[PDB]
Order: sequence, then structure tokens, then C-alpha cells
Amino acid sequence: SMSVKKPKRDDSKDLALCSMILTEMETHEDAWPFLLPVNLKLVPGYKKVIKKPMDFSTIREKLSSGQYPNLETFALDVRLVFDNCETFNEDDSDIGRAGHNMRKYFEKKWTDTFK
Repeated sequence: SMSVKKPKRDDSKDLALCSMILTEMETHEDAWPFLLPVNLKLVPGYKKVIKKPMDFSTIREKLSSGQYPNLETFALDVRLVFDNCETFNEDDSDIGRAGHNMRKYFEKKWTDTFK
């Protein structure tokens, strides 16, 4: 509350560390469904169904331009990429399986870097 604060957690390396995680997600062999925005002219149903599209290149541009206020808003966009994928793709599909693999990969790196 006013003039009463918890001890200050050092957040000065968060930007660099989220960039490194994003680099590792970018270079994973199963990243290919997630590298670029879904083409809304060429994929029937996507525009109407997925209310907030997200992808790795859009996260990278947001990160690089100071559009993430803190490390939690960055994790929310990464998780959005996987939630969108589960909404649109069957579990038993190459893209469906890709999304589950990448989410697992991300959550481990997130815990090990920050928790």
C-alpha cells in the first residue's frame, strides 16, 4: 500500500532474457506453423473464429519496439499463439502436435529462467 512495498525484484535483464527464449522458440524445428501471421485471405474461417491472432514474428516486433510493459504480458502473447492453435487444429494433426510440443518447450524455459 502507500509507502509500504515488498523488496524490489531485479527486472533489468527481463528484456534480454525474453529475447533469448523467443530466439530458441524461433529456431525449434516445430516452429514452422507459428513463424508468420496466418494468411486471413487464404485460410477460410480464421478471421471470424480467432479473435486475437498472434505469431512469433509479431511478438518479436512488439518486443523490439517496447510494446511489452513487463515479462507477464510477453508470456500472455506466447500462450495466445498456442491457445489459438488448439482452437483451430485437431490434436491429431501435424500442426496440432506442433502446438503442444512448443507450449511444453516454452513453459520449461519460462520456469527455469524466471521461477
